[PDB]
Amino acid sequence: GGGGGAPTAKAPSK
Amino acid sequence: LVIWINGDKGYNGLAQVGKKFEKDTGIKVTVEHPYKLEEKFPQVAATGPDIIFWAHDRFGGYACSGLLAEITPDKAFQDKLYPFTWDAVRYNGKLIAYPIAVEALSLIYNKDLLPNPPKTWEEIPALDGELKAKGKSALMFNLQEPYFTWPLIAADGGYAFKYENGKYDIKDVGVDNAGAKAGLTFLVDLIKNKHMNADTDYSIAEAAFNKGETAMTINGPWAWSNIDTSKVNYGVTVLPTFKGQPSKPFVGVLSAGINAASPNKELAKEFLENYLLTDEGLEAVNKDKPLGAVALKSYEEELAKDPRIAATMENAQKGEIMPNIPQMSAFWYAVRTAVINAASGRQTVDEALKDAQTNAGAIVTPYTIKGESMDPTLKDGERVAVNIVGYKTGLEKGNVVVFHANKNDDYVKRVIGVPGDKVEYKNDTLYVNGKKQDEPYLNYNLKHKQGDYITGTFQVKDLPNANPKSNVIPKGKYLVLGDNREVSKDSRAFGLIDEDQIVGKVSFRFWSHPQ
Ligand SMILES: OC[C@H]1O[C@H](O[C@H]2[C@H](O)[C@@H](O)[C@@H](O)O[C@@H]2CO)[C@H](O)[C@@H](O)[C@@H]1O
Repeated sequence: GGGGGAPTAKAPSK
Repeated sequence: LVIWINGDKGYNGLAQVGKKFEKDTGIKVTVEHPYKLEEKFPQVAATGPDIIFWAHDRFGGYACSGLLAEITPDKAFQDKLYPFTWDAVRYNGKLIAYPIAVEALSLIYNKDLLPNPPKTWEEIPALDGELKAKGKSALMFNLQEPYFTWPLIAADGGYAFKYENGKYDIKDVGVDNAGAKAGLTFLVDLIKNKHMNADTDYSIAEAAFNKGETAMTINGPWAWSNIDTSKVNYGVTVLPTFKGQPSKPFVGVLSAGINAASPNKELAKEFLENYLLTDEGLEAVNKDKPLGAVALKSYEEELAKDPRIAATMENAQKGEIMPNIPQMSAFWYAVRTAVINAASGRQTVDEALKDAQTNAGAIVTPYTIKGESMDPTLKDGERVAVNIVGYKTGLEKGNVVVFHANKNDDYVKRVIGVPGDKVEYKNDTLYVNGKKQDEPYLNYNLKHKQGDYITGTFQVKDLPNANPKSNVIPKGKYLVLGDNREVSKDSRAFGLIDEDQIVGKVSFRFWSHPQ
């Protein structure tokens, strides 16, 4: 494909 | 303007076009030819050249990464170039580069050593016997780049990605079919019988042919200049057949793309449309290193008179236009590895092409990590590569997975249990299928903890989406935990995740490897 920036993978905390 | 073009092309000629542009406009043009530029470009794209020259196959990947501006030629300009050349530089409906020239590999041969070039690959072993008897060899060409070995691999039926009904099917890879195996086996047999050496690279073969040491090489039109200088009496001819089938080179269209981050897109457009892609501009480059069959109709009408261009196009017609899709990069890398490992004996042909088959179709996509729950394994802000996992396909304990958590968010956690696995924690001790399993990736956090234990006692049966009667993880379900166990919000909080949430596995570089 789309030309967009890379997606985000969250590493979430409690 | 800064311009990047490969070191084997007519960069001095291109510089002369650059000088004419400067003389007319005052705007200075710098032509560079960096080592492995096709790989450097994506790093520096957002810093590098205003214009990048490469065969069209690399450009879909660049565009997919947002590294290229859409080019805007009007109808009048488009009509000056062969329609098929514009096809090569179209990605997702948009024109993403200017096509310059069609390149196909040919058989190049020394007429004084070999007045009649062989019709078939099969003849080469015997021919080499004769040439060795006078201290020569039959054939030397670049074994380090799959571009050069591809024509033989594809001869009897190998292919990259199947093109059907207007689309490439990247699930349909033809790297390990019978034809590919037969071609690569023949190549390895040549090496086993010392008719070629596994270490022969571009410069070794070029020097050998130009010094009259070998009767034949395989190369593109850009190579003819050096052969002219060497005074070898050469011919350019159709590649030999293999098992009766023509060799099938992958055909490249040398193309010029414009950096999306360039503040000189309008000047780039002027240079390419009005200086380079003219009879005069192409002649300057061609006279330095020949371009092949040029995309500009008016100039090709002259070049097509050359018997060597007729031979180039004849070989092209037996081969196929390279795909320009982003996956092309993975294909080349996979095939390069296969040929190197087969040729050196590290792997058998079957082993090599089996791996190449897997690797060529494996989709790899970038992600950026946000948050602390995987620290220190992955840090906040860290850029990673994610190997996309096919629908209902091989997730394993220890894989770090990206998955859709909800409509808005993807998460990253480690797979601690797969379907069928019985799992529980006793304090910080992991039990899988009745056996304690070491978790070395928790070592740092285990030794720098705030509390008594980082994970804590829990059983799968107590978690959401589990079978409340068993610690055996249900079908289609996964137990995932973050490496920063003391802070991580993971399966302990939200329960088991489903197979259909999973996007892919994070690839890791191991810090140690052999020398
Ligand atoms: O060997 C894999 C390599 O093949 C092609 O690169 C060619 C290029 O097209 C030619 O212009 C010439 O410079 O030789 C190169 C081979 O060394 C593909 O274009 C490239 O993407 C691929 O990595």
